[PDB]
Amino acid sequence: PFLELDTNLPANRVPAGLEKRLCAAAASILGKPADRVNVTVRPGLAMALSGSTEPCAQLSISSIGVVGTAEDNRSHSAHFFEFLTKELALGQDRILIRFFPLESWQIGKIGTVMTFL
Amino acid sequence: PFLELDTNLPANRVPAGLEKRLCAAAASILGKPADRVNVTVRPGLAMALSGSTEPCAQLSISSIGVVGTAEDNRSHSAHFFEFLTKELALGQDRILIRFFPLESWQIGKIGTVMTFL
Amino acid sequence: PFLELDTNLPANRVPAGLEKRLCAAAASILGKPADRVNVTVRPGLAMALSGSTEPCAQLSISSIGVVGTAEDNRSHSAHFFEFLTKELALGQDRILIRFFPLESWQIGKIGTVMTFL
Ligand code: NA
Ligand code: NA
Ligand code: NA
Ligand code: NA
Ligand code: NA
Ligand code: NA
Repeated sequence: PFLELDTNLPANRVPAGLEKRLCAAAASILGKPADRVNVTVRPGLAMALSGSTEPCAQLSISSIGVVGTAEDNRSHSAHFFEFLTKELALGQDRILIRFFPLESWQIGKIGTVMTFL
Repeated sequence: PFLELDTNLPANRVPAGLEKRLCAAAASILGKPADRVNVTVRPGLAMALSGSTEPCAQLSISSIGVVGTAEDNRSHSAHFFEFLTKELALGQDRILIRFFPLESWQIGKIGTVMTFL
Repeated sequence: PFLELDTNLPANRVPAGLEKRLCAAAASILGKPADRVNVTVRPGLAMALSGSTEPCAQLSISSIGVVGTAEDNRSHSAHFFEFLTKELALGQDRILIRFFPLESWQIGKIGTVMTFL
């Protein structure tokens, strides 16, 4: 899975090690191995969420097969909100998530695409 | 709506308050409330646009229902170019926009997805 | 084409001029002019790739017509991995690429969309 987290919290208000802990969290939530989770955190940005510039965060989650239905994205959302509200000390009104299905031909790995791996 | 703005202008050449003013602009252009607009600005990046590294900016706009047609994206583009050229002191050759329709099952909010809200 | 490169290498470990050289590389690989290539590099991020926080990079490539098949994305992947492993001094295990087809109605340019240009 690919997770991208944008936040207006400065880097020194994003707990040390968050990107590693988000791999373990995404593994348990999405049912994929932690060693296939990719996380990118971009702190210190200028952000408004719901029209407001108080601390907030946006997460994007992309994966093959598991982020394409409303019923399973509802479950994934509940778990990622519990992880992020606690780690970032943010209320649930200050986080949004977007889910993006991917296909094997879209993923470049080791100089080829996943269709051939 | 979700707006993401990447620019190679340093933070001190992005006018104070831009992320808030972009919520008001996106509300009027897209016909959605300012308190449902989310803006992320990422300044100080290394960018080439049309092969050139002079100051530039890229905007991505994602929303349900309103960014899926050429005719209405033409109108949205005209208005967002007027806003960004003036705010960022950039010529129209130095900005590009991408539009991305979203569905309700893709948006995680308050620990569920918008399909159930 | 639009290329976005996220990396946990600090800016001073991303060779000067990379964004310009990536325009020339993408032109030859994708068969589009260098003056229609757009590159965004976001260094200094916090990243885990395959569960590990050692130096790494993620590239996203979006274009009309040329990034929609497994067979041609396999070729594009091979060439972009050769360019990035050498430029960033990274092993092939430390880079991933995602490919995203775009349509003309999604691209805002000069205050309109590409459908009308
Ligand atoms: Na993602
Ligand atoms: Na889940
Ligand atoms: Na967007
Ligand atoms: Na409009
Ligand atoms: Na891209
Ligand atoms: Na190629």
